Amino acid sequence: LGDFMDKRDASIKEQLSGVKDTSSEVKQLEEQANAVMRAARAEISAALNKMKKETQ
Amino acid sequence: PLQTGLIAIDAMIPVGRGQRELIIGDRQTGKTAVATDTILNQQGQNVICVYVAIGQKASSVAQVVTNFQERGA
Amino acid sequence: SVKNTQKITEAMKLVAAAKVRRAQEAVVNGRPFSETLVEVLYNMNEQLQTEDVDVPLTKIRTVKKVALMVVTGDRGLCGGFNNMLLKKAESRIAELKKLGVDYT
Amino acid sequence: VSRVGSAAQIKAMKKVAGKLKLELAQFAELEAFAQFASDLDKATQNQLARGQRLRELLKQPQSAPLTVEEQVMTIYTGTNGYLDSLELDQVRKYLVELRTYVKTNKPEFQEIISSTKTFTEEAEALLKEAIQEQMERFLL
Amino acid sequence: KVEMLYTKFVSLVKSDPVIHTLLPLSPKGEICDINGKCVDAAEDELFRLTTKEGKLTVERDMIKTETPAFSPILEFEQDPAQILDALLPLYLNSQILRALQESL
Amino acid sequence: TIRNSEELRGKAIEQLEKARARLKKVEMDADQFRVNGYSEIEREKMNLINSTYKTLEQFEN
Amino acid sequence: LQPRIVGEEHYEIAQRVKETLQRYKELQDIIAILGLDELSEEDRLTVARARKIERFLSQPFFVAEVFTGSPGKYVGLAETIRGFQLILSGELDSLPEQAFYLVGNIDEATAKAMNLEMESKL
Amino acid sequence: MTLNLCVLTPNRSIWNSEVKEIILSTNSGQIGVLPNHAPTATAVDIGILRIRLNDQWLTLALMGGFARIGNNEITILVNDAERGSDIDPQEAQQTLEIAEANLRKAEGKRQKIEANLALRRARTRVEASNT
Ligand SMILES: Nc1ncnc2c1ncn2[C@@H]1O[C@H](COP(=O)(O)OP(=O)(O)OP(=O)(O)O)[C@@H](O)[C@H]1O
Repeated sequence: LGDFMDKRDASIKEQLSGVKDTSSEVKQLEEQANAVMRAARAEISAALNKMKKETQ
Repeated sequence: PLQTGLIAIDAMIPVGRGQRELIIGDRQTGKTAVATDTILNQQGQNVICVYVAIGQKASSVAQVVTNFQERGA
Repeated sequence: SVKNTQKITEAMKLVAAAKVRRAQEAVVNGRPFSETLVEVLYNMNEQLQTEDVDVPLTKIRTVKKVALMVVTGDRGLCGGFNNMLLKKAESRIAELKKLGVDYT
Repeated sequence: VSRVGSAAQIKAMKKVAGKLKLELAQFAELEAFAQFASDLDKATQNQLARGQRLRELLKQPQSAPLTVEEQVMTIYTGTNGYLDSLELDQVRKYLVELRTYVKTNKPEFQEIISSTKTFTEEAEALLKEAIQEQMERFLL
Repeated sequence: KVEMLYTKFVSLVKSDPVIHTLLPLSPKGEICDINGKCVDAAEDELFRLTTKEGKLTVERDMIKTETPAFSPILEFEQDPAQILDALLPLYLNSQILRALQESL
Repeated sequence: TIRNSEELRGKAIEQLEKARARLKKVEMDADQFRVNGYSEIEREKMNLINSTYKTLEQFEN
Repeated sequence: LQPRIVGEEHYEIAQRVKETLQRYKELQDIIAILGLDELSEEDRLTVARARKIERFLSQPFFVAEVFTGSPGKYVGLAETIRGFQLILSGELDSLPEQAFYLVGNIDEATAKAMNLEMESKL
Repeated sequence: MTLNLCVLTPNRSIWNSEVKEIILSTNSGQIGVLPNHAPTATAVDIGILRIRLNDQWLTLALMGGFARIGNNEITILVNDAERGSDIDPQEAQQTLEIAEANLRKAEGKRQKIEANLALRRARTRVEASNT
């Protein structure tokens, strides 16, 4: 019965460390979306400045 | 209408066919630029621009003539 | 005349900026006093927060009257400063005359 | 001053620039004595952030006039307020971006503005979609 | 009751007169509100002058330093209630002095 | 504590799958606009050569 | 002095020198007279670089050799552009202020700065 | 080794140096503090301080305060502080007779304090002006 108490709190703390882990992955994934999106716009801007200077 | 190709003028102080618009301002303030913008905005319409430059500098009138010739005016 | 008034107004602006610089040091000339005071006041209450302290400065008189000291300056020309102080003064004495507080 | 200004001005510019003239007079009046009272008032702070931008969009380079559709579009986007969150340093780059975007991508707005000679709401809707597209393309 | 109306250094652009209660004080080394909100969470003290441009502005510059711990066993003389009754007038004088200096 | 931990892990891993979808698809829009803006700027280069050769011919006339 | 007459980056260099000078002009009774209470970091960079530019602008003349002891040098357009491009964008802040005074080109100022540092080790 | 003194006023700091031998009043009695003194908070009332460190004594006049003796630093926080060689002797006697004259109008709770304050204040002016 003490082992089953440990199993109850063990499942619960497993869900708890899992939600901390997925929250870390959540902030990582959202900053990765922002990074790749703003970075793609930065790529396009730098590329257009380069090509327009060259053709000019 | 006869739009001068300016935002402020053609926006809130309009100028029509037959409405005298005195362009009153000091020296080296941008009035000749206003008149040249008005003239260059008539690229397509039936607007036969006439322009007289009383007692203006030779470099000024020659430069504006060059601007007119390059802009297809 | 308008030139002379212009230059003396710039003059009083300069000396006003100077005395404001002085006042920011007159504050730090009393800050360590303040913190050495209030840390004693607060953290030393742990031996006295049990017992009844019973200071007249901390005593609760039955709330009847209020004194309202307004802190005004002595120099003129300052702008809306003194009149804003008087306006908050008379607004508080107007707010206090409906509750029946009989202010001084 | 224009004696006969309203008579020759077309209705598109009227219905898009009456509010601009109002808020421009209002910005010129909020300009002086600006600090002591209206320091963080929401109406005056918004009118300042959209009236500094009013003069920003009211600027121009010499020898580069803008025909009527560009004028109605550039003034509509200033009257609605889709630039208040943008930078004051980057108003005009977004301006030429939206200008050339409607100049290339959208071919219906020019036809509607030329034909109707007024501010037709279908042109307004397609213009609004193009403005939101350029808004996203520049904020991101 | 004795309460106090004085100004502060919020901005050169906005002077705001606040009506602070003085004489009935909470013992915690704090001031309170006229209703007892304890506004001393809004201390924001010890400005200094600095700029970003030509005009000279305020920069109220939130909390900088602090040095409390306590003494573990004081075992003082002088009858504790009377020690704190003797300490309160200096603190009240500190509040009055800071009020007049911030008004100036 | 059982139901709180359960619903909390569930909603947060759901938010993680939504963040995955958002990341991948906004990256898809990025890769779309990359090719599109490249075609656009090189079209602008052809516009540039057309305009400068046109004013060249204008000076020739 | 028009951007689309003489060069946009030239006009930006000139306009930024005018902006830094308009900063220093109004900041004179702010920091240089009374207050001086750490005006800013970005203001201190502008004040230091403004004094650098004010040393840098004046230059030794040809005809003033026998007059007030100044050897003669000649400075071009793009050279002045690059000199103020270096000084405005904050790269040569470490050199002494009088290393820029009474000098011609920017490389000549850097050479004089190294001579004064060889004096500073003396 | 030598205890550190801090005579303080709300505006300025008069004394901040050290001292090896003092005599200071408190509210109930008075305490004398020599080096290596245990932490003892001393509620000093209106009263001068006799102060000695490799010299003959000086009076440092105080007018109501409190002193938190820390470890090797004693924190004397007073509202009015000065030295007895600065407050004038015969003008302190002037203040003494002025206070003892104006005291006899103490016929109220409001005026008992602002006349007994005059009494003890003039007294603690003279006791430093003489010493
Ligand atoms: N919108 C503008 N953008 C950029 N530069 C401008 C603009 N308007 C005028 N300028 C510049 O200002 C200068 C003066 O313009 P303009 O000649 O129109 O004023 P002016 O009063 O007619 O001068 P003046 O009568 O002394 O010849 C011109 O060199 C022009 O290039």
